[PDB]
Amino acid sequence: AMTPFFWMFEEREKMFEFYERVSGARMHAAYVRPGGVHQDLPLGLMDDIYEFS
Amino acid sequence: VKQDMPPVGGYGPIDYKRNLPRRGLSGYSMFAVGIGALLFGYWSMMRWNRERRRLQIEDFEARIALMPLL
Repeated sequence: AMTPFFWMFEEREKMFEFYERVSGARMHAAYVRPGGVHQDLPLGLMDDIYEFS
Repeated sequence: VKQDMPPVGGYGPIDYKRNLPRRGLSGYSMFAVGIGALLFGYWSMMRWNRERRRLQIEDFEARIALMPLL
């Protein structure tokens, strides 16, 4: 069954865009570091997270 | 200060449980529809096959009339 692959890889791309907005890289964020995280969340990201969820 | 914060009233409810519709007719309904279609097709095929037999008999008797000259 090869249709749900294309059905949800755009949602996977949306979460890749969320990674892009929060860290600067689509896949390899290097965002979580010892001591917490590396950078704070940008303004307006959480509304996008809420809409997608 | 300004920072990424949820609003004063918070975010709205988000659906997270399964929602299947549950749709279509009852099985008796499709069984009755199929049986009725079967009966209608049987009746129409019966009538047309009887008419075809009559036409074939007519053509055969025309052939029998035409035979002696040939």
